[PDB]
Amino acid sequence: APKAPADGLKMDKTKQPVVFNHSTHKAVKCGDCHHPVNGKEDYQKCATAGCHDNMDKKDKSAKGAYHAMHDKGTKFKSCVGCHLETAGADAAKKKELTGCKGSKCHS
Ligand code: HEM
Ligand code: HEM
Ligand code: HEM
Ligand code: HEM
Repeated sequence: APKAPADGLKMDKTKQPVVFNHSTHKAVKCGDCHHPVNGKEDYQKCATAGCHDNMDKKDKSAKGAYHAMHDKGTKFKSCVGCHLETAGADAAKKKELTGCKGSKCHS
């Protein structure tokens, strides 16, 4: 089995880098994030060539990196999509977990 890496991982393909902590996500199954591709959970970096390697933040294809982290209605819950469900009607949690600035993802 692949092992979860250390906390403090920087996602840094963009000018708005974000820190990802596996430990705060330990209740989520690994494969919900490292989702199947060709029938096998894929543990490569999300923006690997052929994966979410389209760095145009308006792209909505399966290659759009922004889309994969921010949008609702995706085949796997995105970072923002899952956080919206988690926050519910709690506006303070919405700001913390889904805000575009001054949130836990973006300062
Ligand atoms: C579940 C226990 C689980 C495992 C196992 C796992 C592994 C894993 C690895 C090996 C990496 C490093 C990939 C690399 O080669 O750099 C990695 C990175 C990320 N993970 Fe993960 N991961 C597990 C669980 C989860 C869960 C539940 C999520 C989503 C909430 C998640 C997400 C990520 C993200 C994002 C990264 C960074 C990838 C990037 O492109 O740098 N993981 N994980
Ligand atoms: C890295 C942890 C990672 C994330 C995050 C991620 C997200 C993601 C989402 C949210 C979707 C659905 C988008 C939609 O519009 O429905 C999605 C879809 C696909 N991904 Fe992905 N993905 C991550 C990692 C990887 C890796 C490493 C690859 C390439 C091997 C990859 C590829 C794809 C493909 C292809 C799709 C479409 C799959 C389908 O069943 O339709 N992703 N990803
Ligand atoms: C997608 C790569 C992704 C990111 C980025 C992300 C970030 C994140 C942060 C910054 C926190 C706050 C705690 C910390 O600093 O680690 C946080 C918290 C929760 N998340 Fe998350 N998260 C991403 C993805 C996902 C996905 C796909 C889910 C659900 C399927 C999810 C869930 C949660 C939950 C639950 C928490 C705790 C909420 C709380 O109130 O603290 N995240 N995430
Ligand atoms: C609020 C809906 C929101 C906005 C707007 C937003 C914007 C944003 C930008 C402009 C980028 C860079 C895109 C580029 O290629 O230039 C970016 C990148 C990431 N974001 Fe974001 N973002 C918003 C909210 C959130 C939230 C609440 C999270 C965490 C749950 C989050 C996550 C991410 C991640 C991950 C990236 C990629 C980081 C990297 O690889 O550099 N965003 N976002």
